[PDB]
Amino acid sequence: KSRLMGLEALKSHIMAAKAVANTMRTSLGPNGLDKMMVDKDGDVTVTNDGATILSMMDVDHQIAKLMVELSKSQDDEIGDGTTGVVVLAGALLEEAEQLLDRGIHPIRIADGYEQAARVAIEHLDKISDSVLVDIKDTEPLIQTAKTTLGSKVVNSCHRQMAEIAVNAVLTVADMERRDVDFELIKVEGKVGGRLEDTKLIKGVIVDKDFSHPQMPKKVEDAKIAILTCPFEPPKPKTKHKLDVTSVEDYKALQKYEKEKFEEMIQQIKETGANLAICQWGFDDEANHLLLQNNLPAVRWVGGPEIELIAIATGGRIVPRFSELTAEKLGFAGLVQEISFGTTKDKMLVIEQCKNSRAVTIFIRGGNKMIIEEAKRSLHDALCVIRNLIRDNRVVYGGGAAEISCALAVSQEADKCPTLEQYAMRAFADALEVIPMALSENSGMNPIQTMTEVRARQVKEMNPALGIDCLHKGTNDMKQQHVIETLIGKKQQISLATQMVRMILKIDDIRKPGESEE
Amino acid sequence: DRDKPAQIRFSNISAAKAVADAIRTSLGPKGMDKMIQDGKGDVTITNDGATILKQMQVLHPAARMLVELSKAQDIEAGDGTTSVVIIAGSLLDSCTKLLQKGIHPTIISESFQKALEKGIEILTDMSRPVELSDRETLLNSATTSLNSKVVSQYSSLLSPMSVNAVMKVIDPATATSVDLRDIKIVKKLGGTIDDCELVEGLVLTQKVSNSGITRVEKAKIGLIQFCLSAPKTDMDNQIVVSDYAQMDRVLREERAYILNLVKQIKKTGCNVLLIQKSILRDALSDLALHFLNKMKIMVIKDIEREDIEFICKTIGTKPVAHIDQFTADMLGSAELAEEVNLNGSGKLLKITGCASPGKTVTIVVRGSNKLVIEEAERSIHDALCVIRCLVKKRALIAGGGAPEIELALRLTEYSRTLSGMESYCVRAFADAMEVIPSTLAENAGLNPISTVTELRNRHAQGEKTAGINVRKGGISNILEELVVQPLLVSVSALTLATETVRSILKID
Repeated sequence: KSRLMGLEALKSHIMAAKAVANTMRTSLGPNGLDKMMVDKDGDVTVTNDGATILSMMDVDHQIAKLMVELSKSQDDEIGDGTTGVVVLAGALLEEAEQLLDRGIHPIRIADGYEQAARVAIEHLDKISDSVLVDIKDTEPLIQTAKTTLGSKVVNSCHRQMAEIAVNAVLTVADMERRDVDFELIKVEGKVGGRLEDTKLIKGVIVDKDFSHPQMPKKVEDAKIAILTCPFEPPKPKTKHKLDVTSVEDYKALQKYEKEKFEEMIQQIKETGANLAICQWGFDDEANHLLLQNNLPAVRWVGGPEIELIAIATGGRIVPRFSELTAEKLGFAGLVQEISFGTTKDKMLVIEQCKNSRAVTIFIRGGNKMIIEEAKRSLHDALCVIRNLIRDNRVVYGGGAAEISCALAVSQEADKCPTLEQYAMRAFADALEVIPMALSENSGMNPIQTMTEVRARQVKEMNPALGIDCLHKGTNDMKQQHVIETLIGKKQQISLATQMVRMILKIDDIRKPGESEE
Repeated sequence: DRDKPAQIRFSNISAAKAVADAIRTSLGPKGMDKMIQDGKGDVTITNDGATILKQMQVLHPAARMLVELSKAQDIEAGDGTTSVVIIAGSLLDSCTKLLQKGIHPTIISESFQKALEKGIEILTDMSRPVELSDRETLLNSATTSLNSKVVSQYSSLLSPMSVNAVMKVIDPATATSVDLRDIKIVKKLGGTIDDCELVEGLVLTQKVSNSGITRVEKAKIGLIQFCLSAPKTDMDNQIVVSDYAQMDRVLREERAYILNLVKQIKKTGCNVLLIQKSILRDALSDLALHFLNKMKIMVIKDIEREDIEFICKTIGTKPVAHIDQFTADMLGSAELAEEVNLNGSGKLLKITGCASPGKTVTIVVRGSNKLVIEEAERSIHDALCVIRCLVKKRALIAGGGAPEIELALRLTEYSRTLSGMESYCVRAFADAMEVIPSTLAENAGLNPISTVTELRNRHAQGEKTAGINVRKGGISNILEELVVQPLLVSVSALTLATETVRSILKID
């Protein structure tokens, strides 16, 4: 191989980030442009999301792999904050290289950013450190999900999605725990729905429906049979399927499968559960016997999902048929197969209200994109909203804070005799590309755009107003309501600057080539 | 498109910028001499950018401007001509940046002489005014500036001679600009630098008299802008060339005419007669002059018609093409007209006292040899320049590139306070300052990026509590070691490059 160091890999570092960041900065925010990206599979994927662009790319260098993975943290953490943490991380390389080109040792410049990254997250802290609860936040949450839902250019009427994200996150991620929890959110949805059709179903909705319409379409409260028992082919880990080759071999195959399921559907109904949800669900033959014994019950369920009806419903667990008892049953508030107005999206709700241990957002859309549109819309809303539900901390974004952060540090730079003022400068100097690149996606002069806000930030001494993130002509982060969790505003910084630092401490590269992913 | 000009500009940019660095190697005396092959194919070793500009040069247009970059600063302050080249490439970098940023070269330009007006104030804010009316203050200061410079030995001796010759061309308490205009620097081959002397009427080349009085007091100074030779009808002579007989009667004509005009000279009269060269004439008949000094007029012959223009203005002997233009009118009245052959070699007509416009000051340069003569010539001129630096621009400032370290950080924030899309411009504008002391810090040797970072704080703190201090070449108060410069060398350096860049920015 070759050890590639000095400007050699320093290029291989500064090289990869630029191709990466730019499609992201051209896709940056709502003004960010929607990029069709087609696989080697020949499949169009339109990506205005840097993370989705990151999900779409893997660019060859180890950092370009990690940058895809970098946003995923804040994408998991904060939701929104995916694109900005990367696009600026490459701008530091621009900054830093010139700074090394200024002769400033790489570890010197490497350190000053993080060194100046304090005020970066620290100046943010001063904007809104506020905290509110669910019914309070729901207005800031929809106000933030004005931006976050609209970050996918779908917020319209979707305060429905915001408001169901309000009560979704607090349920799963408590304001007091201050621990990230999306796990008990049950992501659910189906193609063919609407953006305007979206639901938060506090219980679990199973795809399967009643085995017959002749059997009632309502199972009463509770009394659900949670079981692993075969009513169709069992499908274990490994067994080979042999069929019947004879006339005398065919007849008895029908009798036995009738004889056991009756007793089983009996015993289940005799166990006293009026919905049998079986980890191995019903064949079409078990359905009529279920109708013979006249019990409402569910067909094939995913293996762990029968646990998902054990956890979410508060029903104490019976693993299998052999153990059937009336004490441990599945619970449901109300069992209904529900059509939302698009029968293309049709679910049987196992309804949870009193004990709901998995909250279920149900998202809808006409196409695979449109759900995913609403999905990544609300999910990134969901996380910022989660961030805001724990502590409702916002800032006036889109570079209005980046300028105001660029004041202190670049100022504070020269306050210090230390070499890192140049870094601190270039630190505070690297901040402002976001409104710049935004104004470019916003289709305006990016250069005055930043300074328009600093002219404000002179006057303002605070982000409130800003430039146009929505291209709607009102220059605001305030009445335009560019409002996002100040947490995730600080998450981009620490992730961007400290990753680049770790990228910067390594100019030492053993690869067969220069940039190897 | 103007891209092709931008390319051109970038190419001009490409040319001019690498050129400015070559002087950045020579920036300061701590900056290093540069060996130069010429058409002679021989080495030329100078720390002097101005010559390195001139001496071997490319006539590339961007390079063509950069000689006048210094050559202005050459004629502006007489000094600081390295810096004005060292200020060049600093913005030339930043200007391409803005160009690379896509900033419009007008806007680039437009942002600068604007912000230049800002910087000079803060620059002047750093500055300390000295007393231009006081001869000794300047005699202390420009000396200290000479002490801030290399040339001392004669400059020490020649500081009083400079400052006095200056103080003699200082009428004003402002001391105006102290034009070197009124100064005539004369050299005499004999003598020593001690025999360099300030003379209050013009020391004139040689003297020329046949029977003419050796030294005439109260001298009416004539000038001949008229031809003393009889008109030339054949070669030089009023004769025509055919035979011996017909010409001798018009040989008689060449006779009387050259004498009469000569007679007419002393008949309207002069005690001294300025005579330019006879090549600076059509022709001047010597048989006339043979009779003209025979009229016992003190005379000089063969003087520069340009020095005449100096003589005309300084001692008030005005251009005379006519006997009528002799009365006393265009004739300077020279109290003592004599040539001094003394102190070794050389003879120079020395006007001692005169009727003269302004205070006419000529300085003799005598030296142990020609080279000794040559060496004190800058000595005065150096002093004379840092004088005409500081008398012209009153406020004194210390040298050592510190004010740049001081001004950058401020103009960066002033840029920010100015804000606007032009902030980045004025930012990059402000960002061209440290570059000069930066290379200078290497020129003394340092890491400026390490060192200038700190003075920048020092110059954030006291605005100057320290500065790159030439002997130290590093952080310390430059006012403490007294490395000092008039604002003129600074200020005169600013507008040129910026403007010249402001030029090349609009220039296609």
